Amino acid sequence: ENPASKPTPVQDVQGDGKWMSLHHRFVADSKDKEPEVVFIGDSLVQLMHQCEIWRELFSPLHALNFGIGGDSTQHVLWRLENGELEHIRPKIVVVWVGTNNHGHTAEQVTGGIKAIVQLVNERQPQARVVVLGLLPRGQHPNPLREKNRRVNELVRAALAGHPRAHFLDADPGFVHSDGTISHHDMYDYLHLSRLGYTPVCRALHSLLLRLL
Amino acid sequence: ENPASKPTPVQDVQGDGKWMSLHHRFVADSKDKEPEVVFIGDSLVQLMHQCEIWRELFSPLHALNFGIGGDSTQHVLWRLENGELEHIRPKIVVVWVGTNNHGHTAEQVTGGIKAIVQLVNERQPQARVVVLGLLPRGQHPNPLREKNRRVNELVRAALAGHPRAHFLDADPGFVHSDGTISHHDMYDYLHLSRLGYTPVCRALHSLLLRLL
Repeated sequence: ENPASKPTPVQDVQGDGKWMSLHHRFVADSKDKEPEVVFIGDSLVQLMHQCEIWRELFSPLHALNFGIGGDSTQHVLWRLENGELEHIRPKIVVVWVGTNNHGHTAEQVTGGIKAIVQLVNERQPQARVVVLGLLPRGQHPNPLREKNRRVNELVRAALAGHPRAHFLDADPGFVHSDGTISHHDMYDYLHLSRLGYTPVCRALHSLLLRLL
Repeated sequence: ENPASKPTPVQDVQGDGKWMSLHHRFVADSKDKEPEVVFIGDSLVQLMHQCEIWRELFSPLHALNFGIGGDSTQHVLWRLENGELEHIRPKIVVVWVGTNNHGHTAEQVTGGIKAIVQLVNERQPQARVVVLGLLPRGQHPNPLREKNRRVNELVRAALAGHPRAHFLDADPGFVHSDGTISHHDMYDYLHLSRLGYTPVCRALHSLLLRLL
């Protein structure tokens, strides 16, 4: 099987159960709330809630944020199949995941993203799906930049025929002309600072407002 | 050997070199700046820069923040031995690390923390050292809470005889009476929200101001 599309939870190898606690909180959120937009993905989604304001942009759209740091595509797929899409009927589901899929080829990661879009199209067929491109990472040129670019080319080609599936390249140009990423935009060359989040969130908010 | 006290870098198994890029940025920071306080540890240190304001409290003390998400004690020890203490002469070094030392016993983690204090006492003998207790984690009672408590008891006993070594329990009581941690304080039951950071930062700032 493609490991990126075989749904599985993140196994607890530490002992505090925190990943399942997070998923269960999100299942209870979907049980108790009626969002128009649900966001799901990895830390780039999760820390937007905190580390961008979120409140200025996305709160007024009636949104839930199911980002979890460290998730790969198959973990997001499992969470969507195991309660986080129940009891709700969102207009838009925003997906941002794949940069953590270490050991999967770009084609495998793309298959994971396609499986997520297909699951959302089955369980929540009224919703449009937005998929964000994977951002560049690392301070200098490196294989994960090339991998993430290739995922983005394959995902964009896969969604091009798909009316209510929308690919969004939210990258304002974080890789400069000298090949570097600034720590002012990504403090550890992966995770966005508040400054890094501003252009990303504005691009995503403009698209969401269009679609809504 | 105790693996917690054997200095080693975090090996890059992903391919973007981001951990070494972070360490090299901190080495360049120590080369170019003259801090009075340097903070080093794991994400609980790192995200205080962002996710608490930091600017209100710690910026005026002339501080560098060398936190890196995911580091264990042996990684902080290696970074301190491999350039992050050069060219500087701080008054205080703040250490907060050990919650990520999975697979090490509490006694081993305590040995890692003692090795960090000893290295700082050799390389920067004028500095006082502040060690923060490891915080509770997980939504409900679990073995890592007990482990972290035991580390804190052993570290506090180790530092008690040590004039300019200071143990700080910065926990305002995150574990409630029903055994839970709220996601309002730790959004993923490990990492602090802005709200979680407030009491921690105030306790640490009060001690730093005393000592300074």
